[PDB]
Amino acid sequence: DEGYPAEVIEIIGRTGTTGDVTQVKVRILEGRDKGRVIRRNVRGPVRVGDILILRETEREAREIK
Amino acid sequence: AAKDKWKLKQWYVIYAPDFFGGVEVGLTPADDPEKVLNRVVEVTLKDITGDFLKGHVKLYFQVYDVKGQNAYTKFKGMKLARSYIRSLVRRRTTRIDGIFNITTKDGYKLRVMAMVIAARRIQTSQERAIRKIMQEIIYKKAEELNFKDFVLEAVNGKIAAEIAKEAKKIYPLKKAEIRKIKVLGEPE
Amino acid sequence: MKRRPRKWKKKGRMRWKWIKKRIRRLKRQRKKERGL
Amino acid sequence: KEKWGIAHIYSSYNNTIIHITDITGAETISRWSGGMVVKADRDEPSPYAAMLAARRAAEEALEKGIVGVHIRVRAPGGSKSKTPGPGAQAAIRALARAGLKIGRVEDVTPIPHDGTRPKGGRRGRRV
RNA sequence: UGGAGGUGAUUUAAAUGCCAAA
RNA sequence: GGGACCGCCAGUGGCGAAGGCGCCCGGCUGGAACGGGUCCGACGGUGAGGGCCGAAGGCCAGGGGAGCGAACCGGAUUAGAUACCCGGGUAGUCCUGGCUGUAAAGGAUGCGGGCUAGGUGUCGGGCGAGCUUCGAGCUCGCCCGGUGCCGUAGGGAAGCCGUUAAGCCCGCCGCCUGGGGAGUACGGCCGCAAGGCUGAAACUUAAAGGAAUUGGCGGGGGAGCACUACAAGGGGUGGAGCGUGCGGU
Ligand SMILES: [Mg+2]
Ligand SMILES: [Mg+2]
Ligand SMILES: [Mg+2]
Ligand SMILES: [Mg+2]
Ligand SMILES: [Mg+2]
Ligand SMILES: [Mg+2]
Ligand SMILES: [Mg+2]
Ligand SMILES: [Mg+2]
Ligand SMILES: [Mg+2]
Ligand SMILES: [Mg+2]
Ligand SMILES: [Mg+2]
Ligand SMILES: [Mg+2]
Repeated sequence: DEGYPAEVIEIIGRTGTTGDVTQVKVRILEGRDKGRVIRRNVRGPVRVGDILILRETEREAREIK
Repeated sequence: AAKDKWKLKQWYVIYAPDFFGGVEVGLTPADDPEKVLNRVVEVTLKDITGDFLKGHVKLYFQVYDVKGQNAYTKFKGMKLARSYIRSLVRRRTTRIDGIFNITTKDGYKLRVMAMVIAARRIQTSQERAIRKIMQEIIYKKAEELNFKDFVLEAVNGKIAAEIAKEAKKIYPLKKAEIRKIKVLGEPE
Repeated sequence: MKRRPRKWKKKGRMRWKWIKKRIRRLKRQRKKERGL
Repeated sequence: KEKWGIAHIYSSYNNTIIHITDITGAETISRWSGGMVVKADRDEPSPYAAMLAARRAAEEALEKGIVGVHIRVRAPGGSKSKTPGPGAQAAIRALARAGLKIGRVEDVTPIPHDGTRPKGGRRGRRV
């Protein structure tokens, strides 16, 4: 109901129709799957060390080249 | 009303056939015990006897009689896993298949499929020779042994070892297996 | 009919197959009127 | 002891069906398809719909005493496509996440040894 | 380095060329 | 219960005059290669007229009909959509006995013989040497016959071909003579029919045709770039009255 915080640890690359989306690797900080590393798609400027609030932690973005 | 109907079901225990040890293999639900007849359950040979090598051999047991809360089964057929045999067939090798209809000593009708993999591409006459050797060995074994002994030897790999030893004289072999068994009829 | 592989080239003409079909249609009509 | 069942997964390019039965396969425990969890026909084969259907089926199976399942996944096969759709893997992962144990996994797509003739004519779909 | 084959696929719709150059 | 079809192994691999031929066991049968101090003794090449074989489709009688699917019936797309896409569906596709004799039936290359550098794969037979789990096994070299690639002299407009010639030479048959009219008209033969083989003239026209070069273009591929491009944003114009320029009247 409040989401789970995750920390960005690596930047993969830009994607999307107009280069508006970045793909990152994050580590869950809290919850059932705390500690796991998964990849996600982010909209907006982002750098290593930022914290995202994921509403659920079972969807993983498809890998890009 | 749906959950009402589910409460009318009872659980029955399934046992392996007698000559495989007769151990428990699973549980199945049903409300009327007559509905459990002729159900088929598949188990791997690793579950019967513990060994991680024979994890790709699958056996089918069919229920024939129910007494109390127990179900007893018969042997029906045996197969190798698809992913296993799909990894044996390679380019620059030869695959020899042979399918035979046999009758055991005590009047059981069986159909048996055996497979052999050669180290390289070989000529067709050598394939015919190997297939003939397979046929001779299988016919002799069927004439000699009984149903249960034949099945046990087929699944343990004795027949395949004998076939490989006899067929080395035509061409060196990479593998030799009894690929599949299906029962067709039983004595009256 | 006789073969003219030059006719099959598509530059500046329609497809030979359908010209052949049209000619064969035309020859049926002449033959029917001849028998009367 | 241990009540184990079987999860039959049918995956195509248009839908996904998840069907949990008992060990012998003659009794149905639960059954859910992609069209029962989403509203848009375009979303039926999506991985997300597969996750939702798998979770519903797993809950229904768990409340009835099933502990683990062996998995059989198939594409349409036959004279149709031989490749499973995008919803198979998501469905497999979702069953484990819901609390079931996982046994052995295999695919049972029917394969012809030169069977019948497919649709489309000798030129196929021309789009 | 350079070539020859085979199996798969290949996300809506989108026709035309006037005045002129004379 | 039923009808059609034989996956992977499978290989510029094999066999056949060509069309064509792929599950396993048994019977009958055609051709070729290799080995040969065997037999006959020029018995050979090509071949006008003539004969036989010949994918798919079609037709005439009798069966069968799973899947697919001309015609046709519906749903969509569209300006229209007699189509492409979707749901159905008759003939046909399959078996037995005949007829038809057509394909980009293409190696777009008629067949027999002698000769003219090499290099390197692979299939069948034979010979020699070395290994060996003694296997109808493995590796290397040479000879003959098939089947691919690179290439010398030579050839060619070039693309390219090059002992599997499109090279130099000895034979025989078939065919062609600028583009259209036209594979049409008339006549004849064959066929149940659909159709097959043979085949002009009047007139019209300055090119039609081939191989390669430089550009431009593609609802072809790859790399790069731009606030007179987009994405994320800030402010507007298009509605009213007026200032000024333009078309028209
Ligand atoms: Mg010509
Ligand atoms: Mg639906
Ligand atoms: Mg249709
Ligand atoms: Mg279109
Ligand atoms: Mg002759
Ligand atoms: Mg052909
Ligand atoms: Mg050669
Ligand atoms: Mg050359
Ligand atoms: Mg005439
Ligand atoms: Mg602009
Ligand atoms: Mg913008
Ligand atoms: Mg304004």
